[PDB]
Amino acid sequence: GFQTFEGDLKWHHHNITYWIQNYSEDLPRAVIDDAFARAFALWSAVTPLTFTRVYSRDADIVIQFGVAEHGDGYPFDGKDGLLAHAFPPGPGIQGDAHFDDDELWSLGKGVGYSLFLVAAHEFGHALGLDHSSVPEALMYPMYRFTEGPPLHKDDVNGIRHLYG
Ligand SMILES: Cc1cc(C#N)ccc1N1CCN(S(=O)(=O)N2CSC[C@@H]2C(=O)NO)CC1
Ligand SMILES: [Ca+2]
Ligand SMILES: [Ca+2]
Ligand SMILES: [Ca+2]
Ligand SMILES: [Zn+2]
Ligand SMILES: [Zn+2]
Repeated sequence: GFQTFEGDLKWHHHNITYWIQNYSEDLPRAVIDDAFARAFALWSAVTPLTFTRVYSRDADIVIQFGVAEHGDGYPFDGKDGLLAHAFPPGPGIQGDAHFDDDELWSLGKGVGYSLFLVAAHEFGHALGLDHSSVPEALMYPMYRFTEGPPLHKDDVNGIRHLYG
C-alpha cells in the first residue's frame, strides 16, 4: 500500500512549526487557519509529532496559496487539474505545502474543493508519505469529498513506518 520518498525522508525533530505565509480570499482567515489546524490535528494524533503555528519564514512547513508560476518551478494550471502540491521533509522548500488559488476553496460538499481534506493529503507528503496504491487511503491520489474520518489503516501504517 503506502509509499515513502527515496531514502525515507522524514523530520528529525518532534516539534514541527508551520507558517501560513498568505491567504486565499475564498474563506475568512480564521476559517483557513482552522482548516489547516484540523489537517495537522489528524497527523499529530497518530505520530509523536506536534504542530505549532508560528510567524516566521524559518518555519518547517511553509504554506502558500499561489497561481500559475509561484516561485518553485512547478507551476499551477488554473481551475481544476493540479490542486496543490507539497515537498517531502527536509530544509528550505522541503516540507512546504502550496495550494492553487485558481481553485475555489470551500469547507462544504461539492462546491469546489475542501481545503481541510486537500491539506490533510498534502501534509501527509510534507511528513514523508508518497502516494499509496490502496484505494480509499488518504494518500491514494484522487479527490473525493467525504464527511467520514479521512485516515485509513494504510496511512497510519505508513506514518508509523516513518515515525514509530
Ligand atoms: C488524494 C486526496 C485525498 C483527499 C482526501 N480526503 C483530498 C485531496 C487529495 N488530493 C489532493 C492532491 N491531488 S492533485 O492535485 O490532483 N494531485 C495528483 S498528482 C499531483 C497532485 C498531488 O498529489 N499533490 O499532492 C489529488 C487528490
Ligand atoms: Ca520547509
Ligand atoms: Ca489547478
Ligand atoms: Ca480561489
Ligand atoms: Zn509550489
Ligand atoms: Zn499527493
